[PDB]
Amino acid sequence: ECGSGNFRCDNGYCIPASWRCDGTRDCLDDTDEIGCPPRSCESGL
Amino acid sequence: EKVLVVNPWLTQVRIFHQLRYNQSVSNPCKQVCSHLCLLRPGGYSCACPQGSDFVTGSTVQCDAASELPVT
Ligand SMILES: *[C@@H]1O[C@H](CO)[C@@H](O[C@@H]2O[C@H](CO)[C@@H](O)[C@H](O[C@@H]3O[C@H](CO)[C@@H](O)[C@H](O)[C@@H]3O)[C@H]2NC(C)=O)[C@H](O)[C@H]1NC(C)=O
Ligand SMILES: [Ca+2]
Repeated sequence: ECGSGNFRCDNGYCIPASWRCDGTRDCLDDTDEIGCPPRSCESGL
Repeated sequence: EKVLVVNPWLTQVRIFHQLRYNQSVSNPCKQVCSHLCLLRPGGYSCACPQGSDFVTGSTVQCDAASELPVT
């Protein structure tokens, strides 16, 4: 299995968890970035 | 408007200027692939040279031997 500090693509490829939310769809799947929280701008804006 | 006239051997017009292509676009590839790192919407995708396949579905390493860059 993948390491503690390594995110997992559901195809069985383990990638460093830094790449999550880095802004590019790193897996062969898109699930490197799917489910990332959007950048917070400001309340009421 | 007519710019200029040349021989009917002319095959193409191409504008040679810095702003023709956005030179500052960031290369998304992360030095993962053993051979080709092609682009795709919002990222990249590794590929093997023609005829060679990925080893045991590694999807980064191919059976092809790597070749030195040409300068
Ligand atoms: C040529 O491409 C460059 C990128 O290499 C363009 O610069 C960036 O364009 C994006 C998209 O329009 C902008 O968001 C960037 O501005 C900044 O982006 C960050 C997010 O990364 C925001 O937080 C900032 O508030 C700001 O909006 C812009 N800057 C860079 C270098 O990222 C450029 O527009 C483009 N130019 C031409 C001539 O096509
Ligand atoms: Ca990413």
